Amino acid sequence: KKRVFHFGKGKSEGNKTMKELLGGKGANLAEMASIGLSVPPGFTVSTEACQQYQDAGCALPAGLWAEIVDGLQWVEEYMGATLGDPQRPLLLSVRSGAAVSMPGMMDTVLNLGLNDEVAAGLAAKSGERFAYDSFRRFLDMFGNVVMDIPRSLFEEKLEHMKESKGLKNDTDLTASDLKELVGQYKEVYLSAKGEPFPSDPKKQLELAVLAVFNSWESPRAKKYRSINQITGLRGTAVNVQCMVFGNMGNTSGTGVLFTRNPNTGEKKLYGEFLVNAQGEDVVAGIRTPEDLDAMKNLMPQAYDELVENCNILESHYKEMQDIEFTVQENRLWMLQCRTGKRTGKSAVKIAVDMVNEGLVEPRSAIKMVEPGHLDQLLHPQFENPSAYKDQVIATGLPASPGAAVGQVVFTAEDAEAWHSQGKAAILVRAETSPEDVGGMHAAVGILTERGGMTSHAAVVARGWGKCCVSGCSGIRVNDAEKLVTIGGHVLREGEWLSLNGSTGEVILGKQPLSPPALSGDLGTFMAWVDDVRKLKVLANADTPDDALTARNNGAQGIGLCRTEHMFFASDERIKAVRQMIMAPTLELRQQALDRLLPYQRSDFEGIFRAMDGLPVTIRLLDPPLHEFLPEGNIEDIVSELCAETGANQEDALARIEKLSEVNPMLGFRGCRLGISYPELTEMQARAIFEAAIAMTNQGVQVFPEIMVPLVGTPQELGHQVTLIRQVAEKVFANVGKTIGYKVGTMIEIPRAALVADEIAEQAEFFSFGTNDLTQMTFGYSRDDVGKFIPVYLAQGILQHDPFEVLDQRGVGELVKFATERGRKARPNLKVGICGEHGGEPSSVAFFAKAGLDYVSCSPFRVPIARLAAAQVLV
Amino acid sequence: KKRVFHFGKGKSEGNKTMKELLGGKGANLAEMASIGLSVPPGFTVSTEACQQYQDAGCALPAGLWAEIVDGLQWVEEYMGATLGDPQRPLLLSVRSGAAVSMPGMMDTVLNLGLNDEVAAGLAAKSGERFAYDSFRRFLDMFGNVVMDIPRSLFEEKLEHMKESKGLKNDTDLTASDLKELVGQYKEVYLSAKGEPFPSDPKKQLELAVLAVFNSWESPRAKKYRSINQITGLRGTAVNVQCMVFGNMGNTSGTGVLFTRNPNTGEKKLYGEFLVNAQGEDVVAGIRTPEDLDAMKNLMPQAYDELVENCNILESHYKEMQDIEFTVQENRLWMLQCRTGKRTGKSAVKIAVDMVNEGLVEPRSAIKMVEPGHLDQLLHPQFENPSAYKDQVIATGLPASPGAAVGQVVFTAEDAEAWHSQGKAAILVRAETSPEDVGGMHAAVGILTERGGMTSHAAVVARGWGKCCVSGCSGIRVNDAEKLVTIGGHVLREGEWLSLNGSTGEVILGKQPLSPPALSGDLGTFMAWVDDVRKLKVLANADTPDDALTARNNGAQGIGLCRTEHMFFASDERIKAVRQMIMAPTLELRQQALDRLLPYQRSDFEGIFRAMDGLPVTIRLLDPPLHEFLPEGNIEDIVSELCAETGANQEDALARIEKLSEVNPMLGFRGCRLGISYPELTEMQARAIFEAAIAMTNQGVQVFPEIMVPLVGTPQELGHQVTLIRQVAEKVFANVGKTIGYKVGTMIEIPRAALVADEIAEQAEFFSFGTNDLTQMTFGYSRDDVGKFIPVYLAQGILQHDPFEVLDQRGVGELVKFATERGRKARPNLKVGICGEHGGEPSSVAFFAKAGLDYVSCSPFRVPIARLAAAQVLV
Ligand SMILES: [Mg+2]
Ligand SMILES: [Mg+2]
Repeated sequence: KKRVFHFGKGKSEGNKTMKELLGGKGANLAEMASIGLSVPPGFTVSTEACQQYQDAGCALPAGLWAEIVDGLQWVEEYMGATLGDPQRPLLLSVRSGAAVSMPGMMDTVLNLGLNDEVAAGLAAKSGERFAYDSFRRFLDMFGNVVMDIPRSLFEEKLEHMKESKGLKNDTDLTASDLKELVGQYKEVYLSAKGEPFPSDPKKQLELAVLAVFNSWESPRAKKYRSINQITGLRGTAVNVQCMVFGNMGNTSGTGVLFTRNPNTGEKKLYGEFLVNAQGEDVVAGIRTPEDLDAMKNLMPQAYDELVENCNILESHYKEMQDIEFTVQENRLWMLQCRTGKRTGKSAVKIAVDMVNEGLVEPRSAIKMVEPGHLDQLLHPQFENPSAYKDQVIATGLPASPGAAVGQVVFTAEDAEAWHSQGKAAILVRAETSPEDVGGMHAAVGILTERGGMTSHAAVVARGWGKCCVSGCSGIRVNDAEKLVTIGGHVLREGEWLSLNGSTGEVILGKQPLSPPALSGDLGTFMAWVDDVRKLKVLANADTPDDALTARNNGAQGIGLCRTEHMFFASDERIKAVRQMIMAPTLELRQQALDRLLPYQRSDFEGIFRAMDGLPVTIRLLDPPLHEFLPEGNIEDIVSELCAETGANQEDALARIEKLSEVNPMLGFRGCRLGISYPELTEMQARAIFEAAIAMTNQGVQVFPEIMVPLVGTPQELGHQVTLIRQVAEKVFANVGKTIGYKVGTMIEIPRAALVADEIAEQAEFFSFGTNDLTQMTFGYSRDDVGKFIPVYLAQGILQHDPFEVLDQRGVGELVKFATERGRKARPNLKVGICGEHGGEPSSVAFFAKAGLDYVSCSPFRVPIARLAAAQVLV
Repeated sequence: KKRVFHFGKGKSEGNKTMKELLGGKGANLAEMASIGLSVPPGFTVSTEACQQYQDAGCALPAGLWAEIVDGLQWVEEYMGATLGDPQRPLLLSVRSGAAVSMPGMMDTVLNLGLNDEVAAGLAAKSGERFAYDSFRRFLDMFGNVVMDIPRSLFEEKLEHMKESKGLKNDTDLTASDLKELVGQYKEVYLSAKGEPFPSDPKKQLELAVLAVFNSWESPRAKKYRSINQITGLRGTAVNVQCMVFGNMGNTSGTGVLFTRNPNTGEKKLYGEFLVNAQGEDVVAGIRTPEDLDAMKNLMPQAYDELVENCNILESHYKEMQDIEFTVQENRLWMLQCRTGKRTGKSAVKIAVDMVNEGLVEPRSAIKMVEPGHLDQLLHPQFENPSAYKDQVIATGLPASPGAAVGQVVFTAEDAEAWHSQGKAAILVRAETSPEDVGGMHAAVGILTERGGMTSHAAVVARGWGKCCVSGCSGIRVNDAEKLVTIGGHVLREGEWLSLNGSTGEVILGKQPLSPPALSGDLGTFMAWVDDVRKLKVLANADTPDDALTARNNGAQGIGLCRTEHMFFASDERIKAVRQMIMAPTLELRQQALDRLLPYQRSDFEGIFRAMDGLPVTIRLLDPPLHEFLPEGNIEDIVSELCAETGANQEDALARIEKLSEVNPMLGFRGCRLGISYPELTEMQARAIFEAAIAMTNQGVQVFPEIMVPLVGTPQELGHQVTLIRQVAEKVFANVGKTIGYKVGTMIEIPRAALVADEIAEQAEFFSFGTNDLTQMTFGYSRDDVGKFIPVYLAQGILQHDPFEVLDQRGVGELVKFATERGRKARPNLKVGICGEHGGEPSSVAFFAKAGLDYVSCSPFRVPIARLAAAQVLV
């Protein structure tokens, strides 16, 4: 067969590889039939037949029809039913389908082959009500999709019926009413077309075939191929398959199931069956489905076939399946099959079980768990979330995934108090500012009134993998009365509240939180992931606790420890930085600097203790100094600064003005500051090495790395590196001990990428700051472009927000260029990236292909990065 | 001669091309002697002799000394004087000199060959006072430079003399005192060295030679060659030349002159002569020089030789010369010669005259006028600035070159009032802000108290080529009493004041301003410049007047007309922009937009009228909208906004907050704004084409070009270009006429350079915004990096400020890449640059070599750009 290919259980003319000719659906049907699946018989008319059709002036090419007839006879012989025969009726389904997804194609046409006589022959076992209802629908469907008759013309007839009979829910019409409606519908053909409904089944088929071919040249189909650049294709195929029913007595039925539990992964058929009826019934309230056992009970012969079909599906497709099947008088029929959707929990278990069952190897199992699946297992989740549907009192934005349960509080201070007592608090505030960070961190969940997916609470919460429901308009926080009205409900300080950051749901009361996992499957799965990936995955952390959390998540070290964050850790430390900034003499400045030394030395010791055995990369002071000044009205900033440092009103104002900048992103900061005030870098370097030594003397293994930020020339880097090495030697001489360490730089200035070869002579490693690199490369001030990014995305100007998904064409090109030039100068140059791009799958895949050595992201994104670093190689 | 080369008038063993062996000075001596110049006889010991010396363990290589003796005998025979002979004495000068400039080399040693007897033989015609004084100095010089004897040891003897005699100005010592001092100095040799001063002339020479060779390996010489990467050189040469005197009677003398007037260029010897004496005398107050005629009078034979020497110098070196000469008993001797420094006025005249005299061709004349020379002729200048030395009452920073004379005023408003009456005003203010721009522009000169070379007044003033003296600390402006105290002096409103922006001088009264030129030489010179250059030079102008000024300066069009500047032109226009911004409904917004239309349409008509015949490139709204908001306390900004627009306090504050940004350089501006509010670009495009048509109907030739700013993708550009073309066609259809025009883009985002090929499919021209490109490439916020650039420059981290001198290695690489990729996509793509780099010589040279089509700079920088665009090809 060259233009028409039939198929059936264990028989098919085409095979799974003919996506071009048979089309995706046609090729898959051949595949399904070829492996022994109980698929109803049918045939496919090649895409080549469509092309010949279009060229011949949209006319049916010579010989084709002869083949189509050849194919149906085979189907008729296979089924033991003939087209247009009331005693042994054969109804057909006609579907389109090209090689790739394609809109504007003819919609599916069911029950083709009906007429007055066949309709009565169908009412025989399936009943009059259904037979004539199907006939009414078919006349409409076939009439509109094949004969191009407006739907309104038919509904125009049906409405009058119930408008006179007295109903609106068609499920109320009778067999005779439908018979009468069949008569009215046929008049529509005569009125609109000028000729009667084609009662000859073969005429229907022919018109259906031509309609599908014609569908290829539909407006939407053409637009898509020109508004989504495509070519070659050559046309669409037509899939004709025999119809089957489950309403032909108590020996028939329809059902749906997953070859495995989509929620837990348990290896057991999960679904439901409906005896003597079809899917429609349920939707109306006409019928209520049972569980699969009813099928094993009433139809053991068909059930056994269902099990063999399921094992064959998993055995051949190597994947859990979601299927739709029908049992027609003890005979099982496999209709639609597709990879089953599932929870992360289910995804990991199924992947591991299939490896243990010897169905697939690790390399393939890795592709069975999507980043989205793995992320569900990284945050807390509710046991039975369905049981709280009535307790839900509001829905806000799902700013940050995960379930949280705790007592409501209204200040960062109170969330901190709760945390200090080892208790769970839900911080509820109008919106958050950098002043609530401590409390936001202390709470188990955050709920705000204003702000969207990019508000302060959402962003910060996502960075910690902490549950957060944002922009929940239906809430009013009464700071003064210690209460919050949520959806008219009043919650007072101390009462329990639940939050689902994945849905944005605000649940009243304390819902159960799913107990921790004991399976061991995630551990097994992740071991295969770690075996396959070449990229190392590090974490960005600034405190001992985050370092520990990163390690428990599998981080191989810390790629970015931000020293400025360490000073923002407490009011006392911030005040200390301010004292240094306001110091009126060099003696008090050094005195203030010395205080910064213990803080730093102390924090690194704890960080080094937590990362015992792993490299820890510390970045020097990054922000401009004004970021350490209090915020608010100039009057209050001055008042506060004088009270905290001793400066008088005059010098306080002068200094604030001197530290003010027009574009703080690109001013007096980073190495520019460490170069102009070398004592700053000497202080931090001193703290790093003394902490490193002190821990090494306690048996801790320390691999310190110092990163110089915002370098644009090799001279800036060489200056800081020289300073760092001089301090290293002094400290090692004073302590009488020496340890290894590396000095490197953050590559975030476009110029640094351009002169990367020279910068590599001074740097032992490259740490890409793609966030800032993107800012400078796009000339985008992330804090301010939010005002037009949405417009750019909606108008097709941007495909993705460059700050979330690495811009491979632009920013990525500078990343590749810098990596190549740096490595030519220093062959063993370690190159990596630190930032959210280091935790975003498509970006991680790019970094892997670009040849980087590692990525570094937030502690809870680490497992996601690991997963993505493996999948790109598989 | 292989290691020693003699030379004299018309005789030389070496030639001008042996810079390697003879060294720069040695080769030039050979050249001078080779063309017939009356240079005293001498010889040069090759740099190869020095290398042999160093290798032989700093020992004199075999045969060398024999040659040195051979050379002096020749010199002795040439002069008819012998070394170490009191009756016919021969004194020598010993100088070092490698192939290239080299510090740490032996300092010049004069009068070598002296001793007791020769000293007396010298007192014969030159006198006792001089002979013994020279002997005292030589003992010290030779002793310190050749014998390494501390100077302190000698001054230690001289001081005691006057300390006992009773003087401090050596010019007071007598012949006998010096004779006695000669005795004391010789004791120093015995005390410090352990042996007496070498009285044998040949011993002196030998030691002198070795000292010079040794000088090559001096600390400073080595540092320079290692702290200024150099190699190959191979050593230094030694130049020995016969000494000559002009104090041997009234038949001798010394003089200096320029072969042409260094101030005006007049082709006449300009200098002075001193009869029977040497240069020293003048410095002490011992003698006062006459004019050159005294020489022609008293020594016609020598004068005639001087004229032939001068003609030979200009004829061979093709350049005006500054020389030092000595007449020893009727015999003329040419000592030092070098290209003469001169004013711009002189530079242009000399260059043109040498072409007319047939001495040089245009291509060479072009190199005779430096940018610095040409700039002097582009601004107003004082006639006789020396005559005002007593009227100078203060000196501030020379923020902007040019002379200005006008009446003192203290407000921008008053300078504007003065300008409106066609009168000259000098605006005197503490410092300036963007609010004084109108008055600053109206004044003929600006004087501020605070601020340096980068203050607001300095920057703006330089942009207009307007005279400005900045940071003049010695002034206090009494706004309330309409007066200013300058250096204790009181100047009241209306009194005359003069300013020299080139020196920073504040002159009391009204000094004469040099009358305009009538020569025609600058016109001639510039015609050769324009013939040679390939790059076109355009001007950046936003008003009809600046467009006219640009044209009078030779601009070939306007490469950048900034539309936002047009709105900042008056309070009324600014208020109109604010009304658009605060409009509460779309109807009032369009109403406000329409008002912006006449303003725009009106200004372009005037600009098009002024550039009749030349292309005019207009850039769409560039700044973020908040730049159009009033400045000050938030309370006043709101009050003012409500009063001017009708908004209430609530909506005013909300909108200000919404327009606020963290980094205004990279926010919601440029095409981002024109894309999100298309009506803005439709309004400006409409104004452009209607103005273009309206002028075309009046006989004006208009070549409008529209530039889209801040593009980072081809999609942003395509969106704006589509809008611009739709408006073009509507306007042409409404008016019933069509004209040509181009649409292009400003390339200033690094990413734009990376995807330049795609952007060229939409753009017909590329306009590089290197200022912003530099900002984003370096990650430098020009407004804020001033705080550490000075440190970077002093520590060698940066060679130049990237905003003043194009960073060829980094920014330039993106410029080359964008140009090449853009042109591959659109072969005839016009590529240029707009900004101060377009007026900076080294930057313009780079742009020319990079293949750009044009540069565009400020109106008064246009001639400088033209000049630089020619010199890089010559
Ligand atoms: Mg950064
Ligand atoms: Mg710009």
